[PDB]
Amino acid sequence: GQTESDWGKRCVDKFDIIGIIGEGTYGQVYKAKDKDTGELVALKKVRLDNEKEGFPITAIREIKILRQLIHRSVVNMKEIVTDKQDALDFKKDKGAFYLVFEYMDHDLMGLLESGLVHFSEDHIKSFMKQLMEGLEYCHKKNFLHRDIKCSNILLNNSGQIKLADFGLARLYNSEESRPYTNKVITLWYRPPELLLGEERYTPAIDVWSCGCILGELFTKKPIFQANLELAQLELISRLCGSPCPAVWPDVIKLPYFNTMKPKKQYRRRLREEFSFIPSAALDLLDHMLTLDPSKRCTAEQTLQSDFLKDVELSKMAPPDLPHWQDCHELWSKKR
Amino acid sequence: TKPCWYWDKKDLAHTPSQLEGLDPATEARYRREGARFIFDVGTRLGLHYDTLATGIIYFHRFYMFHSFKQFPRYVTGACCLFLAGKVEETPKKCKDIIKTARSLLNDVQFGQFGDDPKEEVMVLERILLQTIKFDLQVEHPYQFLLKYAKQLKGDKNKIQKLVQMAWTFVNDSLCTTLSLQWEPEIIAVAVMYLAGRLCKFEIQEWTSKPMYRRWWEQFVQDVPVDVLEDICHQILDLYSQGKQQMPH
Amino acid sequence: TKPCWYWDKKDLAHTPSQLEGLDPATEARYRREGARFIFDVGTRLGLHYDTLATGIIYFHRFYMFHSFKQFPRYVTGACCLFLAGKVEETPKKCKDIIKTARSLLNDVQFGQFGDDPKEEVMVLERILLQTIKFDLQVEHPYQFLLKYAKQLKGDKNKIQKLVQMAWTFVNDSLCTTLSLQWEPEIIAVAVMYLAGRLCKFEIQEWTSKPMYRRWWEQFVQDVPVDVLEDICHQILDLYSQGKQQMPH
Amino acid sequence: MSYNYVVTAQKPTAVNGCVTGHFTSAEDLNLLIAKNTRLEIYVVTAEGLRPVKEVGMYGKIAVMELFRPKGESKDLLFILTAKYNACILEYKQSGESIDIITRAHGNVQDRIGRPSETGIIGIIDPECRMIGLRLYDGLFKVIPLDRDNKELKAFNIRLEELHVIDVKFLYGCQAPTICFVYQDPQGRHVKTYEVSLREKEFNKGPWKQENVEAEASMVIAVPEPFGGAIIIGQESITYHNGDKYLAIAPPIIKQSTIVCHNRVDPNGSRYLLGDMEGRLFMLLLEKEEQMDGTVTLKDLRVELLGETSIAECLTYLDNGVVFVGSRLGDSQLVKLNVDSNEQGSYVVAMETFTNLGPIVDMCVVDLERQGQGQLVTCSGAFKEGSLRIIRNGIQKLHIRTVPLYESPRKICYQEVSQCFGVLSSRIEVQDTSGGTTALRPSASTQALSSSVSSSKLFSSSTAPHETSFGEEVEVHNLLIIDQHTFEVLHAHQFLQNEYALSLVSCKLGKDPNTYFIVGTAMVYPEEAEPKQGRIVVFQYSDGKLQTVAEKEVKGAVYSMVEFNGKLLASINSTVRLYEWTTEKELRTECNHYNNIMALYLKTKGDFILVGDLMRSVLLLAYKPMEGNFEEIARDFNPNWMSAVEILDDDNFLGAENAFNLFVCQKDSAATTDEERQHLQEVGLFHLGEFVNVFCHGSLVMQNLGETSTPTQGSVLFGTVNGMIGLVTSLSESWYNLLLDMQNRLNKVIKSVGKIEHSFWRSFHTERKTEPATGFIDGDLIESFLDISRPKMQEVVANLQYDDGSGMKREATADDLIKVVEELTRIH
Ligand SMILES: Cn1cc(-n2cnc3c(NCc4nc5cc(Cl)c(Cl)cc5[nH]4)nc(N4CCOCC4)nc32)cn1
Repeated sequence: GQTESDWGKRCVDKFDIIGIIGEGTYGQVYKAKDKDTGELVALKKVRLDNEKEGFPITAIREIKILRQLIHRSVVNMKEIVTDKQDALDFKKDKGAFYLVFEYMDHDLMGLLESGLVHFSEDHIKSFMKQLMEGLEYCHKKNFLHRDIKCSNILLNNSGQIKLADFGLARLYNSEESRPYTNKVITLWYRPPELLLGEERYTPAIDVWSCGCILGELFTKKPIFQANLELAQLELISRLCGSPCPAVWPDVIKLPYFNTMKPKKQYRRRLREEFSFIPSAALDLLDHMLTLDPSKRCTAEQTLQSDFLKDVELSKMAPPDLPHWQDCHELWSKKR
Repeated sequence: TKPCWYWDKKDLAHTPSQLEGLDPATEARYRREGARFIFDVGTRLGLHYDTLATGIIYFHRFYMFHSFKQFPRYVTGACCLFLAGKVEETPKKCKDIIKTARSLLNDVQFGQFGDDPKEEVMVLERILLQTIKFDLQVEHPYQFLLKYAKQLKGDKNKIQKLVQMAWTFVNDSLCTTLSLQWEPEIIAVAVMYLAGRLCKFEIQEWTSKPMYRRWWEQFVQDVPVDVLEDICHQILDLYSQGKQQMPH
Repeated sequence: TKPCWYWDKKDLAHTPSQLEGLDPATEARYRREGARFIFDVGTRLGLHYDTLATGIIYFHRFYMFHSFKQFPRYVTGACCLFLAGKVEETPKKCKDIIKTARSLLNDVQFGQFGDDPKEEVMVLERILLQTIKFDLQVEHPYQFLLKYAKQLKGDKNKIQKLVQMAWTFVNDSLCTTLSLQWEPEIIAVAVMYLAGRLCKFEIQEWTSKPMYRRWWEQFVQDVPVDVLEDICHQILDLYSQGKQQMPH
Repeated sequence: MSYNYVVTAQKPTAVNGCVTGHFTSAEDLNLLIAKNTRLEIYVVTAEGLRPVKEVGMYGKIAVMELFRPKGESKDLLFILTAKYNACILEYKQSGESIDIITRAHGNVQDRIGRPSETGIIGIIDPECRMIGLRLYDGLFKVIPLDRDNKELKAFNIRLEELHVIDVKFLYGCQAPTICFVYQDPQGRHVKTYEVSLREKEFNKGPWKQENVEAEASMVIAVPEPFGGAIIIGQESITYHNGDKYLAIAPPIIKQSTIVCHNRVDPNGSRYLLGDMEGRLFMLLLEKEEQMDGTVTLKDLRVELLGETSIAECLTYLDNGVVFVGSRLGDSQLVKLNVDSNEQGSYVVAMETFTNLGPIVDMCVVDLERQGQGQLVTCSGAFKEGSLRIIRNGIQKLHIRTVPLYESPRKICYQEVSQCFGVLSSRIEVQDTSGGTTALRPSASTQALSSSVSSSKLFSSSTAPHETSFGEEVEVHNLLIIDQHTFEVLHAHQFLQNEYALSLVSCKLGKDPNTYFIVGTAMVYPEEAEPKQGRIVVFQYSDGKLQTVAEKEVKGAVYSMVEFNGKLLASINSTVRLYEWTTEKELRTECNHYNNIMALYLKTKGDFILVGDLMRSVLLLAYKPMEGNFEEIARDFNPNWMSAVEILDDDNFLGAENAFNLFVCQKDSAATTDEERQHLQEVGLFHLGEFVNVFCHGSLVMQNLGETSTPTQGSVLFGTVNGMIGLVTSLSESWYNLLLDMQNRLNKVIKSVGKIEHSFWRSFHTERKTEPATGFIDGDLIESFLDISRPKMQEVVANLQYDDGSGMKREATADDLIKVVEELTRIH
């Protein structure tokens, strides 16, 4: 059954490269169309030119982990292609490989930063249900995406959401295993345990990142916006409370607990400052943004929440994008 | 979806090595040489047992598509172990594997690496990834041998003697084409089946169905006794051929 | 096959005259002014009553497709009466109608006819025929008022007082858009309905079904009292605006 | 890096708000007109308005209300900016020295909050007890009017009703009471709450909630005599106060949406109203005094007064005069007579204030073929639509207005015919004849010659949509207008439901005839993205317009531009290059598809700048060897583009919907193909205006004599608020000099409300806030010639002037006066 299963034997000549669409985990992301089928695909470079250890191990992680994961809410690697190996001597071939993904219509980053899309409560339900179903699927397989960002959240015009990169993804083990990179998530979405120096962290790091995304869909603005780790920890304390042994018994274990102390010992004001959020969603946000990762809810528990338990995946409900009347805004409808 | 990595015993007479003039005994010898080479080298480097088998399975699959005469066996085996290290998250530097190879290979055998041993290995990685179709995830009968033994209840010392002896049979089965003939779950049952006969154990008694004379069925479904006897016959062929005796 | 010549009351707010800035009170006045203009001029010419209403029906339908600002009212009304004469076989020369119009119109109103009064009217005949889609045959509530009264039997003086009073209401309804809202059969029943309430006559007693209190149904089918009350309300609004009292 | 310089050539002309009170003195009656960044203070006289002071603020004026707290001699002014800068101001004049005092100042932005749909609302208690702010959904911010609250500290009261339409402080209540119309899934309703400064929470409202009109728009706080509130909608006017409920629904107000209101009588008996069609109404409140000595509301009445300009805000002055503040057309002073004139109108116009309004498109043309450029703009909308011819005078601007009475869209100049091409749209209503009837005569209807497209391209294939009576329809036309007389020589009416979107005038291929080319789109009630469109080529020759050729496309032709004899057109996400064959028909050569909505296009040589609805800007190069497009570089920072422009071969200028200008440039470093394709945003600047059209050129006299000018290049732009500005590039030497002066001028110049200049010009979206870079606020640099002489020397202290290559001489005040006066000559 070679066909479709045989990878690495196809050349990049079958794809015409349109251009760059954005920057991914390891390389820049490209757009292309297959000559035979006419399908738009997303490509990723391998760049095996560095003869230090040959094929990159971070790429080997993404090939092994993504080929095991199959879900409606995860971008699946379609195939892997290489450059033309024209010499008969496989020793002269220094060509790179390309990862072929499925192309989606838009990404949450481009949609929100431009300000065109608006999310109703039912749209957020469709977004979070697919997002947590995929995250629970990967968490059940003991994997950590470690880079939850709006740029790695892709959406098609039907209303289906999919996760993208997984280049920084590693395996999780209850046994300490390997100490990991303390900073791994974008500072605006970085968990409080990661700021304080936790090197062996739990899968709750992605739950915290998605929690910052849930509130960002209701406010149309990122929750915590800071340029430094101390300033980021301060903004988290102004909302969720300062990390203290009272609400976080193992906070003492973190190295930077005495080093990175907040300005004050703030009280939790999450429900107060998010009073405009429905109670069903506010209850979900409070659990996802819990300081202690052992007290923070899991991906499965979010699907058993009053906000997402009864959401049906048959109703895709795509986010409504304004159309035609947007061509000229601030007209007709004034006051 | 995923490629098929299993052939039949009769198909081994048509490997690219066989079709280039190599006799069946030589290819089987070249496979045991490459398997033990990957086994001994990774053992010297202190590698995990899953990393050793993953490279050995890459090695076995590679010479299903290519001939031993066109690709040096020890150069290929080093590349499989090097890739298996990055796959199973137990990496070693390419220079460390070459250094271990020179320790275990004589002047004649090490000549396969040419003037630049590192480059001959790094180059072969492209062809290895293409040949294995980038299907890097490989499972081994070890995890299934352990998954099935935990469900056994009885004499702890008798069960432990069963496991280690079967584990020895799994290490010996890597030198064979059994990795290509049958799935790893069936191999783990067959080594339990072989160690049970040698140790004179009634494995059915330790199961949740103490009467189920087909004790293997509660672990792996749809497995005839013909397959178990066939696998046991292949493993014991190594013991009678070589100088090692059956564990017993 | 045949065109539809009936709209709803709610549609009158979107006539071409209304959409050009004319307020509802002015267009209704322009219709009453034009209707009596067709009425008074043709009466001076000794025309049959069907000819007068035929031009008035052309007049009402014409300004459902055109605006009063773009077409002068009295020039259009003169053209309607001129065409209505040839339709109902009571023809008049265009010069004779212009002569009668100038006598009853002041210098300002007759100024709408321009330097050549005859040509400004004769030209409009092409646009009038196209606007009315060449639907020349027009029916009027007069023939139904008489056809229904002939089937009434009883006090000759009471029935004749009903006819003349209803006949007076038919002449007044030409000043309104009722001609466009409802068929002439409903108008002839409505004026019988109005004259019956004012004279306090129970018309059902004069019918072949003396206990059928909804006497009109044997004349015109599918007519609710809501329509009759709507027509009666509009007819009496003409009298209440001018403060004049019911003929009685 | 890139370095640029932006100056205001024409200040904002659109009136966003006006209030009446007693701000300058307790005796004077003041009319405070609010433009986008300018505040004009006038004094009402018997003959008209007398100006007294105009100040500029470092912020977009959002809320502007006059109030007089207990213990003040005259009214004070409260202003809240778009960037949430709040302040309370007082007028102080000691003879001829007029200064504006900042009594209180602060920023009332909350860390977390969803910006409301109906915008920022600001209300003040009738007793001047507090300032009410509606900044976010479900939050009511209260600024207590305390004497010591100089920082304008505030607390937020949670609001259950998230989507609020309008809110006012009610009159005649013992405790502070708010009345607001909110919209929930159960329709729109009116509700009341009592604000408690002591408890910092809402208490029970006076009167209960009522179900109101589905299109309830505005809330009117009826004063003490009547009490309660009035709710204005689309079809009905309703009065709510306690148990009393009155509702009038005149048929006149249903025809057009009512948008503004103002109180005439302080007792509240009469009110002014205005609709989108410019009509002016009078809302009469009939009072019936009862046998108990109390004056309940008998009935409500509306009377038509006349026609004014389409007003954003109305204010009644005195003696029957009303200031008509318009954003889409000219502002007015109107006289209200008790007797109607011969036309039935009670309104007579006194003065006309020129308002450039919405500048949809504009072109610089040397009419009197001299080096001094003139700017012809498409200005206004609906009946207020017009063309404006602006020229630099010999210092003010001379503006000629050519009223069109219909909405202009795009303009193009054709020197071969000594005329302009103007795309326009007018509103007609479905009449009883089945067709449509225009509301007013306009340029397309009063044209000398006229024509209608007889094309059968879309034929019957599209399903025939149902039309009901009373539905507005837009009719798009191409006007051929003389360049000297501005007479509508011809008007070509496009197909039904066909919108004119793009217009170019150029020669194509080997054809010597100069053509007008229009890109259109078929607009249907399903809207979404048009799936049909046409590209039409016209030739105006010897007074007659001839349809030369038509090309059917499968989308909307948002923009076209000619380069290399070929027509570059953007159709939805596609960017196409057409070739003009010898058969006078269009032929497709190559296409580009990697866009969302290719809106704005600019060319220079073979390069093409693509402005997408989002995606920011992309650089495309037509490769003549291969004959296909190829992406060169793209700006990957997402932006909602409003207008793009090419500065040079490596710098590009764009405008965002968040009133921000930015400049990206090729990095040209590290020799990486990925770094090269990354257009790096090197300039950021919050302009404060919504740019619609960028245009190369200058209205100043330009002599071919070559001299080192501090500015290089000239790009003009028009905005929605009528403001016209100029962008130009600088050398690295000049950038550091002018940037160093800005920091020196900020420490010297006192800003209205004590707003930091760096915060005002900082790049600002709802999601990101970045400091300004690569841009010199020229309006701040040109303010150096207006500060007193002691402040000039304060700026030049330790400042070294570099005119002398030899020695870096210490700068004199005159050395900087020479520099700034040179920058004032570029516009
Ligand atoms: C690792 N991995 C990636 C994918 N993947 C599949 N589909 C897309 C996709 N499609 C929407 C889309 N957004 C666009 C924005 C622009 Cl400006 C342009 Cl020109 C074209 C665009 N297309 N976008 C992106 N990224 C977004 C931004 O930065 C990094 C990657 N990743 C994608 C699959 N696996």
